[PDB]
Amino acid sequence: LHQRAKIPWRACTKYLSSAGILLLSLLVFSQLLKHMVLVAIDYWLAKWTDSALVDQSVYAMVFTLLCSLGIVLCLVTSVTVEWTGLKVAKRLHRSLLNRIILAPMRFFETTPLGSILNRFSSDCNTIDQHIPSTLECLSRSTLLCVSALTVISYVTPVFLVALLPLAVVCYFIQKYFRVASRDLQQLDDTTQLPLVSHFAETVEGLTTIRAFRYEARFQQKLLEYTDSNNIASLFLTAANRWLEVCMEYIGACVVLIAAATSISNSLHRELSAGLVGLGLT
Amino acid sequence: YRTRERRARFVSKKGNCNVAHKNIREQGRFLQDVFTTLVDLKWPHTLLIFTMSFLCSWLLFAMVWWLIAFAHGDLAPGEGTNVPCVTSIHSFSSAFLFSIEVQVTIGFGGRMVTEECPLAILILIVQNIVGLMINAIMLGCIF
Amino acid sequence: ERRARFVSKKGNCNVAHKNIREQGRFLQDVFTTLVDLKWPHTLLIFTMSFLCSWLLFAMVWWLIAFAHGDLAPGEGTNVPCVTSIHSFSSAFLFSIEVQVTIGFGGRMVTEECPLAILILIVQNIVGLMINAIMLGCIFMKTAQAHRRAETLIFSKHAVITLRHGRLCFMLRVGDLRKSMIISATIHMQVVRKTTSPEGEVVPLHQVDIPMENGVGGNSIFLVAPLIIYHVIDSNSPLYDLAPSDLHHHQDLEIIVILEGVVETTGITTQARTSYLADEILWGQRFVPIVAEEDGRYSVDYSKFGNTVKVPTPLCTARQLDEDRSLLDAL
Amino acid sequence: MKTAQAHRRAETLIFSKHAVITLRHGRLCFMLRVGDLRKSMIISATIHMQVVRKTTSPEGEVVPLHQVDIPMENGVGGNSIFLVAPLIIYHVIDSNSPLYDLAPSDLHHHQDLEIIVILEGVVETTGITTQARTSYLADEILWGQRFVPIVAEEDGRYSVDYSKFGN
Amino acid sequence: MPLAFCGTENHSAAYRVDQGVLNNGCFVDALNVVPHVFLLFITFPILFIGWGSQSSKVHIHHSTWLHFPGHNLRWILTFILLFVLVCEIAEGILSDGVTESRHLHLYMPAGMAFMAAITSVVYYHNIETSNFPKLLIALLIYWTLAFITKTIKFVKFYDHAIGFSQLRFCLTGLLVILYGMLLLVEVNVIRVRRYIFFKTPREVKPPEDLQDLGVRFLQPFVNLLSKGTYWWMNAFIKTAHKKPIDLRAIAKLPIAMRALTNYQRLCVAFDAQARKDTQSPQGARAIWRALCHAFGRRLILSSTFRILADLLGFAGPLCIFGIVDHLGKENHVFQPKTQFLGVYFVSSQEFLGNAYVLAVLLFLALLLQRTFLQASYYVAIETGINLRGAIQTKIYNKIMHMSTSNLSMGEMTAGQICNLVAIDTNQLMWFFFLCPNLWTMPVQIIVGVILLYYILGVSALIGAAVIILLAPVQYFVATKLSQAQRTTLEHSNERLKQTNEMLRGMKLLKLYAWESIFCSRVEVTRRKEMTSLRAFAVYTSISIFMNTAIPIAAVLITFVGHVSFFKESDLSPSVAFASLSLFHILVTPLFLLSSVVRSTVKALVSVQKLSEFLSSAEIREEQC
Ligand SMILES: Nc1ncnc2c1ncn2[C@@H]1O[C@H](COP(=O)(O)OP(=O)(O)OP(=O)(O)O)[C@@H](O)[C@H]1O
Ligand SMILES: Nc1ncnc2c1ncn2[C@@H]1O[C@H](COP(=O)(O)OP(=O)(O)OP(=O)(O)O)[C@@H](O)[C@H]1O
Repeated sequence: LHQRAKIPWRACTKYLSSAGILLLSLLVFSQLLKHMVLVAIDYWLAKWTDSALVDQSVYAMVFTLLCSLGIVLCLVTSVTVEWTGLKVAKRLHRSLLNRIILAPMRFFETTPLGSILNRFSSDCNTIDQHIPSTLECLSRSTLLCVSALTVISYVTPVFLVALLPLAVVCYFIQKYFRVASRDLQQLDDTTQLPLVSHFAETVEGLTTIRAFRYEARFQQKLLEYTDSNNIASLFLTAANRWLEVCMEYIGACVVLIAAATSISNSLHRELSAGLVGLGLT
Repeated sequence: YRTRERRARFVSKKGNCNVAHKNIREQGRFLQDVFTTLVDLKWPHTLLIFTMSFLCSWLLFAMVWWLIAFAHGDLAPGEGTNVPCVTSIHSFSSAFLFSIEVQVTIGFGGRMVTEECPLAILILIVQNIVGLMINAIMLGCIF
Repeated sequence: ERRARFVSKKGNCNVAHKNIREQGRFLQDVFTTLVDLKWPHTLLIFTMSFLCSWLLFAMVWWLIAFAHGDLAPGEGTNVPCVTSIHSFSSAFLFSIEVQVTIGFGGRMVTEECPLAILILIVQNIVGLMINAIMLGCIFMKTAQAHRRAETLIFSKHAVITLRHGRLCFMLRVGDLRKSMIISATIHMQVVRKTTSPEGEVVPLHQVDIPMENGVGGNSIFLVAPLIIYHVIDSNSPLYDLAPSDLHHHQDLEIIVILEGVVETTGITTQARTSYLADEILWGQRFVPIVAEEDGRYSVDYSKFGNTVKVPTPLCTARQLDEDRSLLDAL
Repeated sequence: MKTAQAHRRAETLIFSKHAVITLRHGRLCFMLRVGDLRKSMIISATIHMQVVRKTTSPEGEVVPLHQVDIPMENGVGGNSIFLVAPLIIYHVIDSNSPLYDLAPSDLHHHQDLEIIVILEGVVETTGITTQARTSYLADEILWGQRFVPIVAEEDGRYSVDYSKFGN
Repeated sequence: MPLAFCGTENHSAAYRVDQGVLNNGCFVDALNVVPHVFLLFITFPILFIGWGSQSSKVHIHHSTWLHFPGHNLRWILTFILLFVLVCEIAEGILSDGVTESRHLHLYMPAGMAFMAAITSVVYYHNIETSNFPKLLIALLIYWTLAFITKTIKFVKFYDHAIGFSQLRFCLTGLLVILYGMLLLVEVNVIRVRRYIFFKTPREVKPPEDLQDLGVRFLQPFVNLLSKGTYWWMNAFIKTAHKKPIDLRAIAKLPIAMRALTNYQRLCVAFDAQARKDTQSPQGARAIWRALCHAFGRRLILSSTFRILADLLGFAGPLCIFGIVDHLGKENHVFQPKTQFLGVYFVSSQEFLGNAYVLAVLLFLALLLQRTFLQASYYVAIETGINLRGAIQTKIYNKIMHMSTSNLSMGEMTAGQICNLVAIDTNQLMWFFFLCPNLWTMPVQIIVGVILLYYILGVSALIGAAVIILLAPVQYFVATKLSQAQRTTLEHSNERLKQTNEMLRGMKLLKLYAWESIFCSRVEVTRRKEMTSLRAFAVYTSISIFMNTAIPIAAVLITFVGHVSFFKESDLSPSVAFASLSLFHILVTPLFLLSSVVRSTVKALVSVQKLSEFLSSAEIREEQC
């Protein structure tokens, strides 16, 4: 139960109490607005190519506006996420500094004194330097999937009949992976901390180890320390490879299903091969 | 929590020895005792093997009867100038039904075995011997 | 030269029966012999029994139609004895149909000839009898359990070592399958060309060996590999096995015979192995094999026959009684 | 059930024509040879020996055929025997044996004595338990004769010369 | 109008068997169905006994295996065979659409083969896990029987002069080779296992590393399909849901990936290097040549998969171009039309003109590309982990043999040698991850550029140049990103080391009421820290913009430029939407090749730094 934690409660604490509402909304507003244009530019290209294949007109200025809207929105979304990520990072650190200073000494004596340090160096680093980057790519990843799935569904409405059976399998792959990926990544980090310390202590006391003629054992410890580090990383790589193969046969099954229905709907409902291309690319 | 997880049992309260073997270097002796294995299987599995062992036998010789009558040339939908190798074989459906009749010994007699096909007489011998041998082996497993 | 084995490592007694004053007892037990045959060999007897039976009555049906005048070319005025018999090939096909009971019916048995009615009676009685014979033999072949003994496993070489002071000829026997051998039993025998004070010479004397069971019996419960040891007391024939004479050309052999009814079929089986003189390692123990899992045990059959070195006296068990007695007296 | 009959398998279990009484390990025993002719085994064979002789209790009981069992002098006490080669089945005449007062003088024909020997055991082929039964009247117990050795090692294996089975 | 196996057309005259049965174009098709129904009915009872028993089989709980000689050559042929059988199905269903009858003999013989081929590898695998080669006779008969019947069909095509111009002649000819090669694989099993006829079988035992109960990363030894799809991980992933993953679950790593095993190979690579070549120093080139010897044979395999996955990646744009172009034609009444008997054999160009054919071939190509590509990552990664494993040992083995001189140990403190394992080794380890990229990303871009020129023309190259022209600026952005990152990295440590003193003497800092004074030092240091982080946040914000706005800019310039400057075509969905996929395919290597170069630049420093440290002062007189 402790390991099973999707952690949607931690996201709310970050955004509501540290980011704001003006900056948070413009982050969400820009993301939906940016990918709405990204669909439109592809969609408008299909209509342009399909109709211009000899009312109607030359699409020599409208396509520029959609691209110009898309290019500018990329700058807006990129700046807003990073600017907001800066605001959360800086003001959260001030809150933590104003708390530990205004805190009783009983907690400091009781605490391992590394719990405060870790939540000050390791945790503040990930919040400051990674969330502003991971959040931007996380939203763009899930919005591109939403953007892609919506266009495929619109081109071929018969696809979403099979999407629900396919999405459920996607959920279970996206379910069991996180349970293992967290555990492997925790096993990835906690196994390399003893390795670097072991190197440091051998350099600290090199004279003593050779004196006892204990270097035979310490090398065997290194092989035990290194092998545990590698086997934790090998499983992490396999887990990523297990996800990536499975989440690409699902994507391949989509391509065949989308292509099959789109071609048939281009022969009977007369899709006119325009939306078929968008259904494939 | 591993301190108070469970205490391994030697045999459960209802037999069912709670011991799991490892590194079994099997050399096929798992399946070499086929007739012991077939009995060990649960009844619903036995029904599937009972069904498959007979459906496959009927259908293996269905392809034989269909092909023999194909090669003989009495499959052609025309006047019966020749004497058919096995009468009334018109389609593979008739070839399948005739395979049921021979092996299960129903013998309706609409699809007879003619004397004018020395190859078909051999298969009628083979199907009966395989049909008798499958039955006796399957009866023994059931008993 | 070579040293013979009384029974090989997989049973298969290497004894040659010679000068058998055979009274035909080999063939009197046809039903027992038929089961002892290999499966490919059984099919030949299975096939040739039916194929001859159809062909024996193929000649009868053809002769009956020949004598009755049925196979005379032309649509004769007479009613055919058996309809549509116009060749021995037709007679062969009709022979198959009656005995197998296919009964297509293009070749009926008419009511005209009474001889064919008798032959139709004879062929059915023969068909039911032969089929009943073949069913029984195949049922006992399907109930064979000699291949179950192939899954009963013994360690490659046994050991003699220390256990609770005394000296015991330890061993290991394992069961690979998951089914049980109900009411297991272990008999160990020492085979040596033993002479007697009276002057007799026994070429291969089999002396039974106690199994050192808790209740002084033979019953064992085989679920995980066990150690079948024999405490070498004053009466044990191995009381004078020194480690020096454990070499190859030593007239010594331990037969181990494991018996018990297979739970699946109910057929009793035997598993037999023999440990020669060179297949006994003094002063070695068997590695711990049964580990514990989260909620079950675990048998590492990779370590089934692995033996480690263990300190022990290199003196005979007879000298262990004398050494203990002198120490106790002192 | 007629096919699984083992009455013809008991015929291939062989007993010598006459048993003998000789000395063994400083004692007096009643020896016998039992042989199996077929290559298959009889699983879990067990052999019982009984003395059938009209024995009267001192209180006045008259038992026309009193069957008193006899120990097999096995190394473990139990009666189980592993029969592949012909085996000398010998009963040691202890202070308890009913044969404790037998001499060559009273071993003639019209002697009220009989030794029954019963060999049980299941067939390793059909799984059917069988029985081989023989009797040895007094005259058929040759006092003071030993059985010849029958097993001689061949080039690589053993060999039982069945031609000298009852010699 | 019932279902007729042969042609029901011409008053059902296709069953006539004059002039030999083998000359009946349908009967030879019938002869090719028996070898498959024979196996489909021989193994189904055999497999179902196992599957029913597998429901209650416990020996397979931790059982071992032994892949038969030719396990890899069996699966690679089977997948090739499965692919070609799909092509025959596609042709068979393609030809019969013109006739009034079904003509089931065109594809059902192949449709039965595809089922038989799948079982032939399920049946083979069940005989591989249970080391019982004797059952391979049924498999051996199938390959002998299928090869003979198919060859008779192939030669009979040549008698009627079918010719290679017909696709069915090509696929039938191909099937003879695949069936023949699969036949030789089964015979080669008998040669090495020696189980049918030879008196003394040369049995093979499972490998010792597999026999361990403490080995649970069974990737190195599984069937070739599970080496690609990582199927064996399924049980471990499910176990993670109930039992949390600790060092108990992650068991001892296999022999091939053990640090001691890798260290032996690295020393042998060094020892052979100093034996074949008599070179006094151990420089950067000495190490670089050492690693290639010890890990090239796996690095090449990773490159081979990546090169093939890169080429198969462009099958998407070609299928998109092919599918839509066929749909850009109003005339669908026209159909493949050429005859030899009346079966209407279809040709090559007509086969790849049908829209449904290309979608299926796209589906098959996607499975290969996305499986080769993933297998390319694992081979590259596993080699990288082993390179780290064999270099940490070599560095640690150098720690034992180094002297403690004040000129030596007074210079390289423990921090200097700690960063060597953490920073210097990881950037070298991460280089072996991305090594396949620099050999192939130029290929994928060049192949992308070569065929993007053909798709749209010149305007695609003009637009794609913007991607290429703005990439060097992106290298400048990434470099300027890291420079601002070290400023924060150095400043965070200074503030974190400053507060470490604050949090260490807190009692004296709280009983003396110094908390207010000391906190202001942290805030002031943070402000000097936060300006640096703001610069880093700027460059990572600009990095995203160039990452995502350039592809839109590439398309915007390409399509408007095509209409305005070129106007050479109408930009049909066949051409326009084929190019959109190419831009998506090319952007990922184009805008990530900067990182591959940067890692290679960093890796050159790491090996240079590692080689400088590895030849420092040693504890002499040890050998004497
Ligand atoms: N894991 C196992 N699975 C099945 N049988 C086993 C296993 N381990 C041992 N045996 C059986 O035990 C006997 C030999 O065991 P032991 O380990 O002492 O010798 P070994 O050198 O492994 O034998 P061999 O070379 O004959 O296989 C043989 O009958 C062998 O089949
Ligand atoms: N070599 C043998 N082969 C088969 N059966 C044998 C053999 N030797 C003995 N028997 C069986 O054992 C019985 C007793 O054998 P024994 O040698 O003691 O007497 P015998 O005088 O040879 O036998 P008989 O004259 O009754 O045949 C024989 O009657 C016979 O049934």
